[PDB]
This record gives sequence, C-alpha cells and structure tokens, in this order.
Amino acid sequence: NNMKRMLNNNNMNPAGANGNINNKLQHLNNMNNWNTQIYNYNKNMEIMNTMNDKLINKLLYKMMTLKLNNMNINKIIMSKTINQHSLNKLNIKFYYYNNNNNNNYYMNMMNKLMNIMNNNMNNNLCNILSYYYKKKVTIEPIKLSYIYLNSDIFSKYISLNDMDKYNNGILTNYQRMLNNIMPKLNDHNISMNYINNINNINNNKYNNMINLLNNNNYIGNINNIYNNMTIDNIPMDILMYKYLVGWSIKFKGRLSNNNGRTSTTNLLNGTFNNKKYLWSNINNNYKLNYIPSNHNLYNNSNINKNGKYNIKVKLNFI
Amino acid sequence: STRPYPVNVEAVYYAPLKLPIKYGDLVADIQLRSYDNENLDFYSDFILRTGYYLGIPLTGPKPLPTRRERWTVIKSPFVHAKSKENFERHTHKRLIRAWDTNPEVLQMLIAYITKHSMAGVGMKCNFFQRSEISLDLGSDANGLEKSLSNIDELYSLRNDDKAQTSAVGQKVLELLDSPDFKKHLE
Amino acid sequence: ISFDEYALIGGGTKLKPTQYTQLLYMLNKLHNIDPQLTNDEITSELSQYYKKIKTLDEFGRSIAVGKRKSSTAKVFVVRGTGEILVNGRQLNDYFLKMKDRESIMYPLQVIESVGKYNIFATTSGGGPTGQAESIMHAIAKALVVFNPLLKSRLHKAGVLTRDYRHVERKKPGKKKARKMPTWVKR
Amino acid sequence: SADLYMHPEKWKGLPPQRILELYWERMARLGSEYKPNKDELNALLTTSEYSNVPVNDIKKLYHRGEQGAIDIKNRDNSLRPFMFDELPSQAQELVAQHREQRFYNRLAAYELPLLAQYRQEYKRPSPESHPVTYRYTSYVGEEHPNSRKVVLSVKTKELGLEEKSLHKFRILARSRYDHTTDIFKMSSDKFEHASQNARYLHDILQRLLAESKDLTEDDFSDVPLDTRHTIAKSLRKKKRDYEFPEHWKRPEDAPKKKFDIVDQLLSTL
Amino acid sequence: SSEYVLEEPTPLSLLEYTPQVFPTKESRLVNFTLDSLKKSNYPIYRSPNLGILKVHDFTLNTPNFGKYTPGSSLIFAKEPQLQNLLIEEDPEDFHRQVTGEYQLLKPYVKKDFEKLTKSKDTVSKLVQNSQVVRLSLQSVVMGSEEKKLVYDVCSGMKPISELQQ
Amino acid sequence: QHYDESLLSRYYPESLLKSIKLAQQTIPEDTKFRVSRNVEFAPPYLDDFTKIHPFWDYKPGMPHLHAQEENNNFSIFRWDQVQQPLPGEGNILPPGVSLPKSKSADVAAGLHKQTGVDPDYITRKLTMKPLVMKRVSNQTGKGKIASFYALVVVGDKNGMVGLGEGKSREEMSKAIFKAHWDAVRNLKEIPRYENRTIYGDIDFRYHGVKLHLRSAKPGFGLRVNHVIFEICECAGIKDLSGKVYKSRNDMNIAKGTIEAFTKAQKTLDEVALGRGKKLVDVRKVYYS
Amino acid sequence: GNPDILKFRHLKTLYPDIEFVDLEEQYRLSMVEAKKRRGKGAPKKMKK
RNA sequence: GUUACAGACUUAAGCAGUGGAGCAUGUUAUUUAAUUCGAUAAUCCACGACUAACCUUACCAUAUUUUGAAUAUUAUAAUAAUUAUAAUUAUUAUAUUACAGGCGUUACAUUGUUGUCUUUAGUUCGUGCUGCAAAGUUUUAGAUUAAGUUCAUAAACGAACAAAACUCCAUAUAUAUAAUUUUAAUUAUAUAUAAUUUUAUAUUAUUUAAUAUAAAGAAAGGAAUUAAGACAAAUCAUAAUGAUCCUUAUAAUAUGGGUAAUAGACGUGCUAUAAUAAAAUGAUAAUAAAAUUAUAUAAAAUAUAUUUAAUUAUAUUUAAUUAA
Ligand SMILES: [Mg+2]
Ligand SMILES: [Mg+2]
Ligand SMILES: [Mg+2]
Ligand SMILES: [Mg+2]
Ligand SMILES: [Mg+2]
Ligand SMILES: [Mg+2]
Ligand SMILES: [Mg+2]
Ligand SMILES: [Mg+2]
Ligand SMILES: [Mg+2]
Ligand SMILES: [Mg+2]
Ligand SMILES: [Mg+2]
Ligand SMILES: [Mg+2]
Ligand SMILES: [Mg+2]
Ligand SMILES: [Mg+2]
Ligand SMILES: [Mg+2]
Ligand SMILES: [Mg+2]
Ligand SMILES: [Mg+2]
Ligand SMILES: [Mg+2]
Ligand SMILES: [Mg+2]
Ligand SMILES: [Mg+2]
Ligand SMILES: [Mg+2]
Ligand SMILES: [Mg+2]
Ligand SMILES: [Mg+2]
Ligand SMILES: [Mg+2]
Ligand SMILES: [Mg+2]
Repeated sequence: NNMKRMLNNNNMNPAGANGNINNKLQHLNNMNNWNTQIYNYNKNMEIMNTMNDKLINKLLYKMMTLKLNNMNINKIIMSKTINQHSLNKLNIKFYYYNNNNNNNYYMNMMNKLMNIMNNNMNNNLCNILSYYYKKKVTIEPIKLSYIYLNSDIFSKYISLNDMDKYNNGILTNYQRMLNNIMPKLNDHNISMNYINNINNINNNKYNNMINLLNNNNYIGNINNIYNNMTIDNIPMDILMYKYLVGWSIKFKGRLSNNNGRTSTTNLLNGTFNNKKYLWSNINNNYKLNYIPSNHNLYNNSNINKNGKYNIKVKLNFI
Repeated sequence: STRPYPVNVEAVYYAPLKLPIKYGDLVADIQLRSYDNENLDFYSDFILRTGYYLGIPLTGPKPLPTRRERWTVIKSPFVHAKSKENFERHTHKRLIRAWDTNPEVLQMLIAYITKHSMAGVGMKCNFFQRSEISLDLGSDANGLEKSLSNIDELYSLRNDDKAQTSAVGQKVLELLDSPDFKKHLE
Repeated sequence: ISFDEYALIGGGTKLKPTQYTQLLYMLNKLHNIDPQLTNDEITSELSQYYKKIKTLDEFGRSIAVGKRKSSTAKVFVVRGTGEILVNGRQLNDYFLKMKDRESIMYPLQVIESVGKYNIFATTSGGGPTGQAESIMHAIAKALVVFNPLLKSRLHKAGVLTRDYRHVERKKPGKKKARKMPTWVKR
Repeated sequence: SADLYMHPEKWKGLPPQRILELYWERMARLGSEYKPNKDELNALLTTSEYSNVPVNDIKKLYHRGEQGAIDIKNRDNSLRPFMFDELPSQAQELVAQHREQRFYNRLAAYELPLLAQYRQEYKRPSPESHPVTYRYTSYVGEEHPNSRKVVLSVKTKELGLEEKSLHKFRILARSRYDHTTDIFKMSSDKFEHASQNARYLHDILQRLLAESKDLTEDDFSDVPLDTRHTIAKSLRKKKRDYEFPEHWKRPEDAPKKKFDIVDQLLSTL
Repeated sequence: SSEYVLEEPTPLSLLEYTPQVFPTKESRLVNFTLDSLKKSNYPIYRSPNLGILKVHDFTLNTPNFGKYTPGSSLIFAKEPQLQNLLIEEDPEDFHRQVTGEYQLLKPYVKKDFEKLTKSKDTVSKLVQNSQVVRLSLQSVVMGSEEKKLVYDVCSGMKPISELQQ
Repeated sequence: QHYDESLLSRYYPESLLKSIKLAQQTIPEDTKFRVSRNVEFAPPYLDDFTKIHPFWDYKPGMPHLHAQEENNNFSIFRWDQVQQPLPGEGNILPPGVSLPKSKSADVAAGLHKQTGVDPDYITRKLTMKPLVMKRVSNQTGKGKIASFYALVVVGDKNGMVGLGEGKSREEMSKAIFKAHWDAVRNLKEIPRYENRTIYGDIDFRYHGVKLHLRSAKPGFGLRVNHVIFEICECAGIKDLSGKVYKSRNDMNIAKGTIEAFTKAQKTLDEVALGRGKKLVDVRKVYYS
Repeated sequence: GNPDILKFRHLKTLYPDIEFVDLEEQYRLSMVEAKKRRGKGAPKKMKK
C-alpha cells in the first residue's frame, strides 16, 4: 500500500498512452502563437514596442531581396519575424529560404546580408535596432532547406518567384511537382507508432520505479529511475510534429490572361485531421483559440499586370 | 550503473527546494505577469531555485487572479453588424515573496533573475526597507566614503579563473573610484 | 480486450461489431473449460486477449461546502439540539422568504432529524434563494457523513445533486442569452 | 588571441581550415570596409590543397567574389521531393523550446550552486528601533511612472510619543491614520525620482512628529478621533466576523483514535 | 559534443542588472552612475566603437532622436571611440537621485506683492493665489526653470509674454 | 547522495567540481525532494548536463535569446548550410519508407503494381494516340460541372492494340493519363494477314456506325476514316481500304473497329481447322 | 510611433556593399514607365 | 398550385411585446449653398458609425498652397558629429525634372473579409465496376441519428474536406502553492482524473431497441467551429491593387456653415396610459457578479441649493491605488 502511494505521488511521464503531462517537445508554447512575445506593465510602452517590431519586420523584408550588378536578383524568402522580449533583451528571429568546395573563398550576397545582421562590429543592424528598444537586440536567422517546411515561406515564395507558372494558368508540370512534394505518408500508422513508443516509455519508467521499490515519497537514485532513458533514445521519438501529412494550396484572383473573371484554383494533398489526438492522452490545442496546433495557415498577395491576387497555403504536420 | 549523479542534478530533476522563514520580515515581493502560463511557471520555478541555492526564503508562486481584457468587433469590413466576434486577453499573475535577506543578496538575486529572463514574462518588484523614524543626511562626505568602500568590497575579483565579467560594470566601478565622483557633493 | 484494442491487432477499421461479439463468444467458452482440465495451449491462446473517507473534526462537526448559481455555502453541522445560524445571525432574520427556509430544512426533513442537528451555515456570493439552496446542498453532504446508509435516500430526494443551472451569457447579436432583436421580413 | 582576423600578416603557419575561418571572420567584421591583403592572399593560396581548388582559380575568386564564381561556372530545385533531413517550423520551434529548457536545467545545476558562495545570514533591524517601512517599487524592463512612488507606513504606537502627543498626531493624520489597525501610512508621487519622494515623505513625518510634541497653546484634547473614512472603507469591503458557537461543540462526538495493531508492531523506534 | 565551459557568476557580471530603484545607498550611487553613462551614450545595450571601422561609426542618439518637432530625417552622427569619450555626470542630477534633494519653489511673501499693487486686500488675494499655485506646481512634473517661470506668471510677478518664447 | 571529491573528478570535469561541492554543502543529506506534477522544469530523460549536445542544445557561436556572449562575438560567418543538423542518424524516415515520358513511366509502374504487367514493355514498345478529346459537362444543382473526356488508343505495332477512355474534372492531362491506363489494361491481340492487313473483307455494325473494311494488296496504304487509320497505325495494319456508313461518331468508330478486328476476322488456319481442309494463299505459294 | 526608424534609404548609407532592392518602389517605377509609354503619363505641372 | 414522411421556434399552446400615444434613433421623401458617401427583400433601416459642437469630414461658402508626405536624379551653399586648422560623413536649405497625391469612377476587374442557404449534411479523391455514351454505382433494398452516423444488404473498396471528437467556459474530485495582513481558503491558478454515463429487473416488439422501475454517480448546460457551391449578395469609405479620369486641381491648409433641415411615410427602441402597482422611508448599512482606474479612479470631510439632517446635485480638496 505504501509502495502504491509512493508510485502515485511520483507517477508522471510524457502524455500519449491509451499521471502524465505534455512535455516541451510534445506541444507548442502558446507564446509561439503571437509574434511579439512581450508583457509590459505600462500598456502604452507595450503598444509602442509592438509597433516598432512591426516596422522592423517590413525593414527586414525590404533587406531580404538583393541584386548582383543588375545580373541576378536572388529573392531570399523570409518568414514573419518573432520578437522575444525578455526583461534583459529583445531577440528577433526568422526562418528563411535561399535558392564542390569553390565557395570557401568568396562571400555570397545572402552570407553578407546574414553577417550584417549581427557580425559587423559597430555597423550591424542589431546595434541600430537597440536604439529603438533601449535593450540589446539579437537577430537569429534560421535556414530552411525546403520551401514547404514553413507555411509563410511556401506561400511567399510562390507569390514572388513562380509567377510565370500560374499567371495565365497553373502549368501541368508545376502542379505535378506541388502534388508530389511528400511521399504520401500513412499518417494513421505513424501516430499509432508514436503512441506505442510513448506507452513503452511509460512502462519502462514504471518498471524502473517498481525495481527501485523492490511518510515520505522519495524513490531511489536518478540513474536507477531513468535506467534506459537517454538523449539518444527518447527526445526524437517524443518530438511531436515531424511529418507534413497533408497540405492545401489555393491560388486566387485574376490569374487568367483571356478571362475577365477570377479563378479560384485549389491543390489538395494528404489529410488535415490528426490521429495522435483521436486515440490517446494527448489532446489537441488551439492557437489564438481558433487554429488547431498542428495546422499552420498563411497567405501572401503579390500584384500582377491584371491586378491583385494571393496564394493561400495550409500544411498539417501530423 | 557506476555513474555518480551529484545532488544538484537530482535537485534539478525534482521539484525546487524552499528554505524556511525565520521571521516574517517581508523584504521584497516580486509579481510576474504574462499573457500565458508555460513560460511564466517555468520562470517562477527558476526564481525559486536560485532563491533557495544561494538563497533567501522565498515563499512561492501564489497565483493572483488572471485578468480578462475583452473586446468585441463586427467581423465584416462593412455592415453585417448582426455578426460580431469577441476577443480576449488574460494577464496571468504570479507572486513570489522573499522573507529574510541582507539587501545585497536580494539585489544579486533580482539581477540574476533579470539576466536570464524568459520571453513572455514581465516583472515588477516591491522592495521594503525597515528604516528608523529619525534620519540625517548632514554627516554626508563620510557616509558617501563608507558607501563607496562597501561597493568596492561587494565588487571585488576574488580569483580571476575565467569568471563572468562586464565592461559597463567595470566602467561604473572606475567612475565610483574616481576623485571627481568624490568631489561631486561638496 | 476492448473492441478498439482488438482492432489494433485484428482488422482495424475493417473490424465489425458482429465479428467482435463472435470473438468474445469463442474466448468465453474456451475460458469456461473447468480450470482443472484446461491445457497450456488454450491458456497461451487466451493470454493475448486479457487486459478518501470523510470524518468529523476535533469538535465533532461535519464541514461541507455547497454551491448554486454564484452562491457558496460552507456549513458546520453538529449533533446538538436543532438551532440554525446563517452567516452569523438568526435564520428568520437572514432568509425572509419562507420558501428558502423550507428548502434549507428539506435535507433534515427527508430524514427524521430536523431538531437533532445544530447547523451553522456561512454563505457568500449570489442572491438569497440561491444562497439558501447552496446551504441546503451543503447540509445534505454534511448529513451524509453522520450516517452513510441515508446517502442513497438523500440522493433520491434530490438534495445530493449539485444544481448545475448556470446563467447563460449574453451572445453578441442577441439582446440577452436567447432574446433576439426583432426580425423584419418586409 | 581574439583580435587575430584584424592582422592578416600573422596567419601563414596555421592550418588551412583555421585560416579559412579567420578569412571569413575578417570579411564579416568589416563588411563594406573590406580591403584585400597580400599576406591574406598567400595564406588562402597555401590553404588551397585542403579544399580542391587550383591556385589561379582561388586567386581569381579572391579578386572577384560572386562574379568570378559565375565566370568559373542553374535549375530551380524549390519543390524538389523531401529527403527527410530537416524538421518543419512547428517541430523546430518545439526543439528550440527544448533547447531553452535544457539550458535552464544546466544553469540550475552548475551556476546556482556557484551563486551560493555569495550568501549572507539575515542581519535583522529590530522593530523597536526600526518601526517605519518605506516600500519602494521598481518595474524591471519597463520605465513606468509609478517607479517614483514611495510609501511610508508606521504603527502609531511604535512611534516614540507620549499619550497626549499621540492623539494630536492621529488627529493631524486624519484619513491617513486607520484606527482598527493602529497604522498611519502616506505615499508621495509629486517628485521626479523615487529617492526624492522618500525624502519628502520623511520630512513630512518629521514635521508631523514636531507638531505632535509641541503642546504649547495647542493640545487637541477635545477633538474626538474622526473614524468616518475607516467605516466607509469597511462598508466597501466585506466582513467574516462571525464564528462557530463554542457551546455548540461536541468533543465527545469526535472520531476517536482507531487501534491499528500492525502499525503499532512496526513502531519499534 | 564538447565540454561545458563554466564561467563563474559574479556581482560584477550582475552589475547593470541591479534594480534601478532599490532602497540601499550603495545601490543608488551605482544606479546614478549607470544613468550618467546612458546619458553620455556609452555602449550599453550595444557593441562598442573602437579603432577598427573608420567610416561606418554611426549613432542614432542625437540631441532630439525620437521626436517630431525638430525638422529633419534620421541623422547618422559619428560616434566617438571608447577612448576620447566624455561623460556628462551633472551635479543637479546626482542631488536628485543619490540624495533626495528637491527645490519645492519659494513661497512669495506679501512685501514683494506690495511693491507692485497698492491696496492691502488685493495684495492678500494675490498672495493666496500664489500659494495655491505653488502646491499645484510642486505636485506637477515639468522642468526646474520652466516650472518656476510658470509659477511667476501665475503670481503676476512676470507677465504672460514670457511664456510665449 | 553525497559523493567524494575524487570520485566526482574521475567522472566529471574540473570546472563543475567546485559547483558540485557547493551544492553538496548547501543541500543537506536528509532531503525529501518532491515531484512537481503541475510544472516540469527538467526533461523526460536522464542527462548529466556537462556535455553540450550539437542538436538538442543551442549552437555555441550562434546568436539567439540566452546567448551569454558579447554583442561583438558570435562565431557564425557562413549561412549557406544549416547550422544544427539532425543528431545520430541523419534521417528522420518513418518505418517502411524510402527516399526518391515520365507520365508514361508512372502509368507503367502503376499497372505493374495493380495487374503484374511488364513496365519496361509499356514504356518502350507501346505507343499511344488520342482519338477524341472532349470537354463534357453535367447539370448539377451546384451548376454546370465540366469534365475532360479523353479516348486514347495505345498499341505495340505488332498486332497488340487497346482502346481506353478516361475522365477528370481537373485538367485534360489527368483524363488522358486515365485513358492511357485503361488502354493498357485492355490490350488485345488482333489477327492480321501477312502482318499488314486484315484477312477478309469485313462488314460489321457497332451500334450506329456501319463499318466496311476491305483487305488490301501490299503497298496500297491505309485508306480509311481518320480514327480507323490511327487505330491501324498503333495495331500494325499497314494496308487497309474501307468506309464508314450511318453514324461516324469518333468514339463509336474506335470501339467498333477494334471489335471488328478481334471478332469479325477469322484467321485462315482457324477456318481450315474448323472445316477440315487446306486453305492455301496463292500469292505466297507463287513467291510474288 | 518613433519617427526616427530605419528606412530603405539608410535598408545605402549603412551598408553600401549590398545592392538592395526596394520592391514596391521598383514596381511603382515600372508602372510609371508603362504609363509614359502608352500615353497615360502625368501632365507636366504648372509653375506660374 | 405534388405523393409521403421527417426537420425547428416553422406552426400550435403559453409569456411578454410591436402596430394606437408622445419621445429617441435609423431610413425615405422633399428641402438646402451643403443636408458627405455607402447599406436599402429574406441576407438595409441604434447598419458601416464603440459617442458628428471645432476636430472627426469625406459635403458647402470664402480665403489661400502648388514637387507639395514619398523615392530617385543633378547642382550650389551652410551647420554639426567624428578625426589628426584640413578632411570624411550626415543633415538642412534653394532649385530640378520623373512624379507625389486623389473618400474621383467601376466589389459586373480584383484582394482580403463578411452576409444568406449553414452547425445545415452535404462535397469530392484515387481506384474498381455498369452503360456506345452524358452519366451511374460508391452516396442504399431495410431501418435509425441531431448527422453521408451507425447497423445490415449491396460492384464495390477506401479517402478529404465537412459531421462527431479533441478546444474554451462552467461543473465534481484529487494534488500542488498562498507563512490565512494583497485573504475571498466559503478563495485563486497550474496540473491531472471524470461520462457522447453505467448496471440490472420487467413490459411491448423483433440477439437487440423503446418505455417503466430500481442503485451507482456532482454529473445538467452554454460558447467557438457554419463545408462545397451558389446569390456577378455586401464592401474600391478599414486597407491595398488593375484599368480609367483630375494634376493651379477631382491634390493641400485655415475660418464659419452642414451632416441635427421637415409635408406625408417606413422600420427599430424608450417612456408611458395607476392599486395581482406606483411613490416616501429602511446606518450595528439584507443579499451579487463581472470589469475599469499613469492620455487616471477620485474616498472621506466642508460649502451652497435646503433650518435642522439625510437624500439628490454641484463646488471646495485630493486621502488611498496604478491594484487579489
Ligand atoms: Mg407564435
Ligand atoms: Mg405609425
Ligand atoms: Mg408608436
Ligand atoms: Mg464609393
Ligand atoms: Mg444616407
Ligand atoms: Mg476631396
Ligand atoms: Mg496615381
Ligand atoms: Mg484609398
Ligand atoms: Mg461581386
Ligand atoms: Mg470579394
Ligand atoms: Mg465503357
Ligand atoms: Mg445521399
Ligand atoms: Mg452520385
Ligand atoms: Mg464539430
Ligand atoms: Mg481568509
Ligand atoms: Mg459554404
Ligand atoms: Mg451586384
Ligand atoms: Mg452597392
Ligand atoms: Mg481602387
Ligand atoms: Mg478640393
Ligand atoms: Mg473647417
Ligand atoms: Mg446621422
Ligand atoms: Mg438593429
Ligand atoms: Mg402607475
Ligand atoms: Mg465623498
């Protein structure tokens, strides 16, 4: 009875079995729903800060496109920035995409731009930002190797770069490429496997606790509780979102040279329901109380010769 | 498995320790506001840990009631005023209270907290100074000199074994040391 | 094992209720074989398909907290001769409506124990009728501790049920909860 | 040293990777104010055996950056199929959170014990000598205009006064003196800085004390204590003054200690 | 995959992060010094200017930075180095912050009012008015000289014309 | 658990030893250590934090929140490659997956899965030809819903031929793909005299279309309706005369003509077997 | 807001090395050029 | 203007209203120098507009601005910061064109968003199969659910978007925390668990499903989410953009006026037409919740209206707190 009581007191684990919690690798922090991660007691000041942040975003967007002697215009796509306002310091951060060992000996335009953000001793952009906020700023770029890992980047890139493929109409090859980005992953199978792995982990911890046990609720040493639990085994299995299960991309507006009317054209793949939440302890949560956590929706509206159009993107991520 | 995990690691893995309160001489209370929980709770836990280790009997995250700033808005850009949408914002509030500490230790704690602060969390501190009734700022120069000596004692490099150093702090110390600074008052 | 549990090893989405019922029938009959005559093989095949008390205080009174609408009623019920004190004053002085008093009495009236138990009620929040109802609710819970055999009877009477009836919020377009503003087909 | 990139003359004897790193640093630090160097070029030529590049080609690249590279030498690979070697946005955010957590755990483990060096036992000022409590407020990251607010607060009986003088002091205080709790407090927000405000409050207190101790042709023996503000405050708040009747208690009806024999057997200490 | 280089925490590293308002006398001096450094435009919250970059040594802290009424655009004035940098460190500011010294204005005496106006009752009224003004102006925050000017104007010792300048 | 200094030094580095000692001094031996259920400070796996991980901790030289470095110093001056690649095994492949004219190859592959047909043959020897390419519509409550209809003869040019039709609401390429798929599913060995023409003069009715297809002397080409010609090219018929009466509905011609080929024809050998007689071809005997 | 905020003009001042492109401005210029071409350019402003 | 079920605030009961009165507000019409512009069947009419004195405003009268709010190009000159009396840069000034600017016109060029059908149960995908085919099957013999949701039967098998569920509020329980003076522990807030409730006896219809009874439970709601398509539904007056038109004027500033005009008409409301209903009074101050207070919330108290005083309204003057 004492042993049972001790177990009950210590019974905690990663959520997702059928005494458990959602770990920081199993769900998003609701702070990562907003883009200006701040609280100030004077709300005027907070408003001023969020205005500043918004203005800096525009500036960053402007910077992102370079030129090379009027030969090549490499348009680096960037995500919407997320500004982390700690008491000590601001930290701006964004995800970005850029399209033999010969380039160890010259600085690329993108590289130069990235260096400008933090490395130029006095001249750097972070230093200049610090005057607007009255605290040390740190811009961290994060490179994405694919166009479709971030939703904003995906939508933005298609808006800016791939004009010719959809201006008159969506070219067949381009559409095919869009369709067959991902390899049609059995999302049901993956979610179920993840759940099984979580169950196994829980059993392992429980087994260890039992082994230790053979009015105070202290078990044995840490090494014996977490016997088989390590950095190599657990973290990557527990990591929640990893697999772009399903995605929808919508082109809309005057994307027809002959026609006067508009054209809604939608590409759909995979699924947008998550089966990890359907049969387990882990529950779905809503970002800004209206977007299922796993979803991420975005649009970007480039102007054409004919007028305005936009490109919705929506990915699922198991 | 012949791998000695020392006590600090164990403490990290378990809940944070709290020192008992000898006397109810509330020295400082620290309120933590944020627009969500997960970061805030973590930060509070971290504050408790630092308070305990080289610490001042901190009580713990007493949740003060959350606010609710509501705002309603017509969904459309034009007319359809029968359809309206709500919006809300919850200011989550937690209280820490330090109970018995010599001011310097409390300052250090607070300074440490603000150094390794988290993203979403704002902070406010109410410090309390139990002073005597009658006071005097007449015997001045000597008191200034004493204060400077105390500062010097506080910020002395004991052993330069690649310790944490600050350029601005060094500059401040140099300014405090200077003859010009001493002259200021008289 | 459950239907869903069986599906994961069995058919999955293609598993039907009738199939599951058949499987259960097959297992149950096998299990029913007199334990002495059973085999090892059978048991191996079947292996797959397996898988606080309330008391009185130091001073002999049962505390209980009841709620209704916005009201909350913490009530100390004790074995002394049946007198009432609502919120630090006489019952007729607090609850002017006789209906509220009758409601309060009802837990003691379903039992033959009005007059047996002294009751010290302490209410907060809501209005008078809701407060009285919360007190009643608390009293029933308090009584339940004195004799657990009457608990079922109290539940049947409808006193042990927490009355959930919660005030509906004003929705945007509507004037009150349900009351919409006038329609006009013209 | 740290300041190494700035001097291209020194680094010829270093390994090739290190030389490359220094070159990259140099390019970074002075971005627009970059100006080529002979020693640096020589180093870069020496490194060339590391990463497969000819001697003329490296020199050409050094002279002309991206244009040179182009001259030395593409298909769009934006929607190339997923090779499963990079986490998505949400995933990456979750990882970052986990990194942060780990960092904080590390801090808790190895820096907070170090912090316990700087540890002092409490040196209490006695309530007899130190009755007044100047509370200061500070908003950390922000610059609130309430940071200037300082609040003095004292129990009036703890002040060194005779009984007549105490009454006079209380009368002078008016709304500031509460009578239920024998406490007099006052806050000042008039001045720019907090210290100023505290000083002003102190000066006021001193003036109040001086007035209390006067007694020359001004006693205030026959002005009763005005307690209207306090009763108004009490009305605004709620009260839970009532208690369980002491004669209603039944210690005899309370649950007696039930005899647990196995527990008794166990307790051999 | 490398060893954690533990840099030891120190009071010196936690200097700057000390609360701007803390009761202690020692802390007050430090806070004042920090404020003076900030006023001087010392590299706090930012990387310093040394003798490495020559052309691009820019700053934004000019006499009227985040302000509209002075007609200009963003002015990129060159920063000094860490050497050749002055610190303002004014006495009045020190008096305000470190000690708790305050001006309180001066109460206008009746004799001064008699100098201008003749009748006694009128003088007394003017004195009363000046007294009323004084306490209000003490309560308000504006500026040492400007506030005094306003007080004088309200009294009638100076005319209305001295404000509009 | 309070360990000795020497033991700690053996397993832990020299920097953290002092911190460990301090922790031991501060925290007593008799300690309870509660389990915080409502918030988790530490990770779900055991880790002595002495070793900084490449992926799971922050990259040292990279700037971020919680940098703990100077504004000048950030050791990260190339942004071409990714900073923190994935740990241990480079991939994050699920269980049972693999890493990676074209349309025709995809069709062939799909056929091989569904019906065990040789993909290489489908890719190379079979050659397709669209016969009809309608846009077609249905009046739904939603509205008029258009649909692209294809009808596509495929055929190895050695008497192996198949017709196929396909349909897609999405653009015609998909419909054509479906038609091609259908055609390869329905491959059919037509009989033909001398590997160039039909045996007899056939006269066949398929629904509306009345077909008439005469045999032809060698060299005399395909002299028939364009649909018939297309089908013959794919099916390896070099020589053919003929004429369509009544309906000339392209689809029904295409369906009717392959039916006529498979059904109306009798090979000489089959006829000989049925009757019990020799059935010589005089020209062949002569040697032209 | 804060009127002294970084603009595209400055992104040339701070970083001359990087040949930046303001996209909206470029678009506007292209539109203006198109207007000039097809006889829909702005009329020349009166001075007097 | 059809067959037969099913549907609900559809109807029927029922309770309170509108419609009559006066006022408020929106609309119309007409007026006006201007009564700015749009919304105008359900799906406009206290709607856009969560406050029209000036402003806001877009309208009108009279005045006066003309590279103007931007970006770039080309020149003269002046001031300030930095360096070791010169120079580099940053700015400002005067001009110089391209232009800037436009609540001007077209949501029948667009974006995004929204209304109605709609929390309605539909909408598709491969693929397979039937029909020469458009198409059909899937998506239904048979029933049922709130339901394309679930049983069965079926040339179908799955699927995606919908439905449901996860979500939020509220509830019950547990744990943690709060030195029970920031206390309301009768609380607040993080983390769990809990139900789309379960079990059994009977009575009708065919192993199940509805009724009833019983015993076990705190166990009973609301919110968000409103698919595809359609209505060339609404918006160029949130904002942006295409085309087009204005460029000493259709752009910009000030002073006043207007948006508040009034024959009839139309919605929404408010106050009424008195005794199952109105008014005075009720200080050991009968009983709430939710939310706001550094572009503030303003307590006590004095004075006048007012011979006592209370009430109510102002003035006098700011105690306390930027807040469990
Ligand atoms: Mg009705
Ligand atoms: Mg009427
Ligand atoms: Mg009426
Ligand atoms: Mg219009
Ligand atoms: Mg109108
Ligand atoms: Mg106009
Ligand atoms: Mg224009
Ligand atoms: Mg506009
Ligand atoms: Mg339209
Ligand atoms: Mg639209
Ligand atoms: Mg067919
Ligand atoms: Mg159907
Ligand atoms: Mg159908
Ligand atoms: Mg739903
Ligand atoms: Mg209490
Ligand atoms: Mg719809
Ligand atoms: Mg229309
Ligand atoms: Mg219209
Ligand atoms: Mg427009
Ligand atoms: Mg005009
Ligand atoms: Mg005007
Ligand atoms: Mg109006
Ligand atoms: Mg209305
Ligand atoms: Mg009446
Ligand atoms: Mg009052």
